[PDB]
Amino acid sequence: SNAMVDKRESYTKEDLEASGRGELFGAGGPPLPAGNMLMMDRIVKMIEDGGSHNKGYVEAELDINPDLWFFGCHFIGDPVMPGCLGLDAMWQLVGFYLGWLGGEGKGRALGVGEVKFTGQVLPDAKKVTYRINFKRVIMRKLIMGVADGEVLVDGKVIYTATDLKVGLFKDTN
Amino acid sequence: SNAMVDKRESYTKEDLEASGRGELFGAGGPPLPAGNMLMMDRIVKMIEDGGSHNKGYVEAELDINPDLWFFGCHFIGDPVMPGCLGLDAMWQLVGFYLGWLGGEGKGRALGVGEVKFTGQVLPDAKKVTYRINFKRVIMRKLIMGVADGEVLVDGKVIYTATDLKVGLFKDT
Ligand SMILES: O=C(O)CCCCC(=O)c1ccccc1
Ligand SMILES: O=C(O)CCCCC(=O)c1ccccc1
Repeated sequence: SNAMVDKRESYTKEDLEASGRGELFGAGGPPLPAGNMLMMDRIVKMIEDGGSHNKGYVEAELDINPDLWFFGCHFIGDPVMPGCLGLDAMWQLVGFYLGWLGGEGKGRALGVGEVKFTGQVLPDAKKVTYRINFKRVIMRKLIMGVADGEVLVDGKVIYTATDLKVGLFKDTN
Repeated sequence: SNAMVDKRESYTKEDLEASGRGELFGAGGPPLPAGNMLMMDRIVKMIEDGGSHNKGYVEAELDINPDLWFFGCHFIGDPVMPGCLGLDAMWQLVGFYLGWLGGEGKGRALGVGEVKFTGQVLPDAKKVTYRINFKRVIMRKLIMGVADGEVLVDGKVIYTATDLKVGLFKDT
């Protein structure tokens, strides 16, 4: 497995930017997206035996302000964070967890079982929270994770996802 | 319903930009996302009561070039179109269809059933295709569309989505 992981229980914005550049986990591990595709500012908790199935728990946050890039283009005259990007943040975190445990390769989302959106992130919000509860983690041969996740805005659940799936791949050609 | 719709069977890039500005359907109708959230260059066909369930069909295309913004940040050194954006293109198209039929309000995705990604869009691809087969359209009281979708890259199916759901809301 990948020995180079700077493995800590929480990560700062600068850590997440380092991850985008491949530095946090090193050359063999999955980077987060960078820049406009990075959907978190911090990871507040990662616990290997945690969560609703004792298979892993991850919690992360995105600070909201009215000038985040997606508000101005989605939609003109009706700013709302794209639900697809909150879904992606959850996929991002599943792949990150696999790399955090030493999984080698680049991350690719494989899909999700069901997503329900019941509320929205508006420019007057302050905090988006992502919660990930792992249900299966395969760390041998073909590395893959399955988890349930929720997105909250200022403490209120607005999205649920069941059976988020992400794999790591040493070669994607 | 909304009588202002410039209703045609296909739409150009300029039409989609007009939609982002609220012009194509007018004041009462759902705009598409603009700029970096617009995930299509053209709508090549819309068929009322068409498709696999005879409840509606939409097909759209996105031309691929290495300059598209998402390649450079997802991921550094390993470009791949985010699957979440291809999923969003499908939600975008469901809402657009509801507005095309005269539905009033702003679009919001409500969710999706099972989504499977089995391949990727790389920067040397030429064209992504989105195919939307509606299964139900509700145009009164609480406007909602439910559809299945497929995403192809250069003719190869790479994503499937079951039970995409989108609503229109006059007050959010
Ligand atoms: O990007 C999207 O289109 C999803 C945005 C959030 C969903 C939403 O605004 C909502 C959904 C159900 C009920 C009320 C609001
Ligand atoms: O944005 C993502 O994370 C998903 C990208 C598309 C899925 C993909 O690249 C893939 C899926 C299965 C096997 C190989 C590649």
